[PDB]
Amino acid sequence: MHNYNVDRKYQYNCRIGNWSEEWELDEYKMKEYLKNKEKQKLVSTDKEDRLKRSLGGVNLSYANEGLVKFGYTVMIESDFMNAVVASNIWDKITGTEEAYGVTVTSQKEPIVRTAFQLLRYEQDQYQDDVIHYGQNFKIAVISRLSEKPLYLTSSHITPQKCAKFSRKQEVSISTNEGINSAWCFEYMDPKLRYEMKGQPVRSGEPVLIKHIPTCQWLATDNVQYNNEFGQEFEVFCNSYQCHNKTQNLIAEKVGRKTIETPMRNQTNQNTFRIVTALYP
Amino acid sequence: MREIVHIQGGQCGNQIGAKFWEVISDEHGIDPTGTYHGDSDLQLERINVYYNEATGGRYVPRAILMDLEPGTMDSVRAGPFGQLFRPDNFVFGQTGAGNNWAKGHYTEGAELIDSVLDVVRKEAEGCDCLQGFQITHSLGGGTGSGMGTLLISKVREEYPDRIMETFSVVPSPKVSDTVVEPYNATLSVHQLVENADECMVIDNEALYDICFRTLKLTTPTYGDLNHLVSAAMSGVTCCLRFPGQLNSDLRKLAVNLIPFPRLHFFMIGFAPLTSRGSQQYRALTVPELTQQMFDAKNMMCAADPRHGRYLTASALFRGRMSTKEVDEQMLNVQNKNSSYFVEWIPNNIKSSICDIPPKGLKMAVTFVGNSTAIQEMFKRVAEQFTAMFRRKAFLHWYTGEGMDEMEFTEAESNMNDLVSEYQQYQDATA
Amino acid sequence: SQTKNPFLDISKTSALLDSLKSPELSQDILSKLTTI
Amino acid sequence: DDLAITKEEVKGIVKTIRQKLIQKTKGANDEFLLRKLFKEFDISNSGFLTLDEMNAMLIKLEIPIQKRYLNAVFSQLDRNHSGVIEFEEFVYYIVNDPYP
Amino acid sequence: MREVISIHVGQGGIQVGNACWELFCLEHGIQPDGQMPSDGDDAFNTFFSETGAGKHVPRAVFLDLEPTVIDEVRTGTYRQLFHPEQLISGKEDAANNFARGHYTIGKEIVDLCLDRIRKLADNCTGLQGFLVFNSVGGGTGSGLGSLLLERLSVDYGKKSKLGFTIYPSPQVSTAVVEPYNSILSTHSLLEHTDVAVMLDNEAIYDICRRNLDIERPTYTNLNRLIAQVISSLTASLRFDGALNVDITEFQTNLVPYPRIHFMLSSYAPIISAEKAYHEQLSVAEITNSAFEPANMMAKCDPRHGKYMACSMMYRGDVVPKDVNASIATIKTKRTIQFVDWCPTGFKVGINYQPPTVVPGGDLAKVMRAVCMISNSTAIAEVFSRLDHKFDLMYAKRAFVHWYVGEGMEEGEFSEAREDLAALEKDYEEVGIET
Amino acid sequence: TPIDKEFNQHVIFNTQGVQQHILFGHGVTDYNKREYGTSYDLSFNQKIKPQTQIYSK
Ligand SMILES: Nc1nc2c(ncn2[C@@H]2O[C@H](COP(=O)(O)OP(=O)(O)OP(=O)(O)O)[C@@H](O)[C@H]2O)c(=O)[nH]1
Ligand SMILES: Nc1nc2c(ncn2[C@@H]2O[C@H](COP(=O)(O)OP(=O)(O)O)[C@@H](O)[C@H]2O)c(=O)[nH]1
Ligand SMILES: [Mg+2]
Repeated sequence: MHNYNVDRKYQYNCRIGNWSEEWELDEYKMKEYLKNKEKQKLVSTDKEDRLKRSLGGVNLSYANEGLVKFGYTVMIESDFMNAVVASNIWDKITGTEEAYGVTVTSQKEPIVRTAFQLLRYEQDQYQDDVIHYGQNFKIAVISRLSEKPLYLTSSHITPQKCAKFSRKQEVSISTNEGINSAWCFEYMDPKLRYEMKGQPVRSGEPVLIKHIPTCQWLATDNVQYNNEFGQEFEVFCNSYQCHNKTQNLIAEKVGRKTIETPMRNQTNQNTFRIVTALYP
Repeated sequence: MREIVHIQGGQCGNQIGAKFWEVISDEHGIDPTGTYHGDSDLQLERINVYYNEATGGRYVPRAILMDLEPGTMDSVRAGPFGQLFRPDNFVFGQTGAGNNWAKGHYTEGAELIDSVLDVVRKEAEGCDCLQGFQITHSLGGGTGSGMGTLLISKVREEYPDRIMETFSVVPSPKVSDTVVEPYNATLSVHQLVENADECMVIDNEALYDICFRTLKLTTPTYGDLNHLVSAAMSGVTCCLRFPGQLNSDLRKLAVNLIPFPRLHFFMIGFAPLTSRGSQQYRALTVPELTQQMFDAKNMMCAADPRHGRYLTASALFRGRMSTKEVDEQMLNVQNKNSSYFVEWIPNNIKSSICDIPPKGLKMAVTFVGNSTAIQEMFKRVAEQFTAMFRRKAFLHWYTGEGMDEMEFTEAESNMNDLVSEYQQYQDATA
Repeated sequence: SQTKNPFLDISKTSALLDSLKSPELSQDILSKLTTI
Repeated sequence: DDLAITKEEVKGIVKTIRQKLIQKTKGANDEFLLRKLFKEFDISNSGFLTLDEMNAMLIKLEIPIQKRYLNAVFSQLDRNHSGVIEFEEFVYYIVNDPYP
Repeated sequence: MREVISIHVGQGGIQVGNACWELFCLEHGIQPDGQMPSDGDDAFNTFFSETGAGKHVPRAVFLDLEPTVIDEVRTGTYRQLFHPEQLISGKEDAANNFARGHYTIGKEIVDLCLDRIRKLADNCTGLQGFLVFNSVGGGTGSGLGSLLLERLSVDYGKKSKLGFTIYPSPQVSTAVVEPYNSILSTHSLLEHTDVAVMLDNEAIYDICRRNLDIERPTYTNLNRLIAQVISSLTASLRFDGALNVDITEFQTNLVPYPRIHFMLSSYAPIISAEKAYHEQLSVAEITNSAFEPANMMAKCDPRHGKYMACSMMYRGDVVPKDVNASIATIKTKRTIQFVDWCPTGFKVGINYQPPTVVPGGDLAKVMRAVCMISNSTAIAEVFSRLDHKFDLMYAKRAFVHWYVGEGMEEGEFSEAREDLAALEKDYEEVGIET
Repeated sequence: TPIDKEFNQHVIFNTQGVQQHILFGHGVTDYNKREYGTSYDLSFNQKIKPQTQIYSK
């Protein structure tokens, strides 16, 4: 004659009514939680693992005489954006190929995911190991982040292919092995842009980046971005050239000047500075 | 290969759909990322029935969402397995239905249905040989009944060749939720009897009542009510997706579930529904199955299944089993119900054999039947309609959007005749 | 109701006619010609 | 040595087998055909192929590749040379490749 | 030098043919893969065909508008057994509608079936006949089987036809529209076939029950029993024996008048291996078992009327002398009586070959067996049972329109009932004395 | 309210969240066991005894 659903209800601890009926349903979760625990599929076991490896120990290699050379695991900082370039392997970009998004992070504590490799891109006349301006080179990811070698790459403008937030040409961390890997440094001072060709590059000096297949500068702007690793800004390639025009047409015919030496100022937001480790 | 389509709209219509796909994926084995991770061999030979094929990265569920306001849609996207639906099929208006049928079918729907008609036809022509249409909508809802039915109305004109089912949720008098439930539903029922091929209704009151009685769950949530149906509705097409001994398609149901042309209203119940009480204490055997399947409190309708006579009933048996019981079980049940089974049309029960079992169960029974009691719901709504119409209550804002009382007069006569026509056969004797 | 009677009326017209034919279709394959 | 594989022959053979699959089912499919066949036989499920399945896998869908010619394609496909291949990448070259 | 092309229409027919195919292949040593292992012999030509390469392609055609039936066969182990295109696969099923399977969607597919049958008959020159199984209470089987029944008679003409139909179960049935599709199929199939056979499911049910004590039998065992019968009729066709009977000798020994071409057959003994140890299984004793009602393979009691014809086929280690002696025993019993005008109706043949038991089967290994096919007026009630049902639910014009909308003529229903009464009496007038 | 996010995952799955746990409202000791079997898939090829079929266990 026992009645159920008797208005106000207690917790299942008391056996006032319907206690056993709710208990088993309450008890079942762990049992179901047990089997889902039997196979590695819990999210909590998923979220943390990403931080561990990504936050795995990283040691930036030393710099001798400020002469950064291919092989020394170096960081890439944004001088104006006061952040270090960070990579992600989990999140997947909307790309049929296997390329992965990138994020610039304010934290400067050294982590593997923020380390790359500068391996010689192409055999050249410069067999001596000191990197020379305009000598082709490629961004290489640390072997610890991903099993397959990963290369940062960018493609051209496209109404279909465009930056998610910046709306400019996106920078892609993919496994392609074509033209899309090359890069070449260029001195910050606009006037010196010409007579720096072939000159040594010194660690600690500001560095700009431009794409040889497309000739666009890789820089960062004050735009928010969302991912698991907290909050972060975006990375993309573009030319923030000083909007002021220069009458280059009359320069040629009159011949006072040549196209090679640039007459258009390049603002700071493109400023990057290579930095080595604090100690050897 | 003779696939059906899905067009879900309205606050009620979309909510039901959200559960069904999840149920379909689980049975058919497709993860949230849209990639297939099934086990059995036979589950990769028919995914076309309820899933398309696209670039190697996923299978696109052929879905369309229709509704007059954005809020209701915004929830479905954030729900689990919300990455499945392609954005292109996303259509949504900025005005809101407001539970006004006229606003849902005459003024606003006209300049939004053009695109939805555009998308549906595009999806419609994609198939090789379309098998039918199955629209989930709520007659008592402002956005659904008006906007939802019109989509149905156009479909009938343009494709008189395919068949159509209807899972509609009607309001029952005991549980009242919208003050305009009587009217807006009434205008709705008019356009289905002349246009709909198969109609099986679902009542909110039962779905609650089955839970606390059979399941006996203290505080079930919407997921439970929605979750049950999604599996149940997919039980209709079981023979239509995988191999089976006695293949049976809906059209077979249509021919074998409709006594007279205007008698295509259905109510359903599912078995075996077992509460967490004695799962391991009970044996699921055919004798237990047939016993529960005729339970008056297991069906998804509020009408009493013992106040009339059974015309036609069919269940697509699930799992491997021997025919003898099935023939013996019904024949055992059928003769023992001499008072509740019509006679001039003998052998009023069908059976089917599709071997594939739903996950976690060995015996599964899905039930459909045309029962004379259904009109009992019609009396309650209609009786409400006459009382609330005589004083022109709320009518003036069902007339101020461009429709006059004439059709109201036309419709109300429709139900009374429809109820009467379905009662005369109750006393019909050869 | 208007369409109820007309549909029921014609069938009964035929239905009664239909039952008429079945006794009328009775030919017993040379009933007495077996012995004749 | 009798001779060495020539690139053009590499272009034809890759082309020759390539066009062979287009003769199967519908245009919308023919990538599931390469994916679905793989799924049937892979105990590891990681995605690492070998030579035998490749000679076999070619066997199922009428791909009579010659042994010395067999070896020519595999290397060209992989710059790893580690005796393994990515199925997604391997599928990618067969169909998802704008340039010869 | 005799070959027979087998016909199977509808999913049920496909299942029965599938079930009989394993036994047929086994009884000839052909492996499932299409190559007989190295070892009257090798003369499989009776049921199969040889290119000379080793294969053995059956001379059967599978038709269906419902892909589920033949999707499995193309997915099974025997996937190499059957000719690839020889199984025409339809798109949309007839959905149990006789008109749809006969008037709307059957036409565009019928030509394909005719072409294949025409192609197959070219190889054979002494084709004994055609074998057809169809569901009278089943839509796709009725119409598709029915239409072919009309064409063959005009495609070839005098060529005989042997129909093995499965009428609806007398008391417990699945479909409800069966009374329509049965009468129409009975109306049409009547005048385009040479003889018929009774195949109600309940009879096989109880035969399996009281014999195999199988409280849970399925359709596979029913098809197994059916095939065993199918092996029976042709046994003399591909096995040496002093007494042999061919298909052409059927209208002469089982037709008193041309219209009456409906026969009921029975097979026995059906005994589990667990019960044969205490059984002698003598040829004479099995003779009795084949004549009493419970062993009949159809839900009929022969005691309700006389006997008009009865054909007995024997195969095993039997002796002719016992056959007359045991048969002489039957004539003594007064419980079985023939008609006044049928003095001789016994047709007995002897085949040395024993039945072959497929692995995993139910029937035990025995030495003697017999197949009973008798022509008796006892078929009077079966049509009447359908006759009452057909009228009850039509007089209110229930389900009427679903047929009409597909082009089926309204008056066509009137004639269908017209024939059923005519056929019932024809058996009636042949039951009175001179 | 500190409302640690870890509890939310743990609280929702134990404290009558408004959802259902993977079609367990239709459940029936350990049950995933996605079962599937047809007549010709097993019977005619595997030569499984006709009585062997069914046999719940
Ligand atoms: N005894 C027995 N009967 C079967 C079997 N398979 C099918 N049937 C018959 O099939 C009937 C059910 O309808 P179906 O035969 O499937 O319908 P159909 O003959 O295919 O006709 P369509 O509706 O056009 O597909 C039952 O009444 C059975 O008599 C079987 O394996 N054994
Ligand atoms: N059982 C059940 N009923 C619902 C659900 N959502 C809405 N309803 C019913 O729908 C009615 C109101 O529908 P309405 O809001 O007008 O639908 P809309 O027109 O699409 O916005 C209420 O009476 C509810 O009973 C649900 O998730 N489950
Ligand atoms: Mg069929």
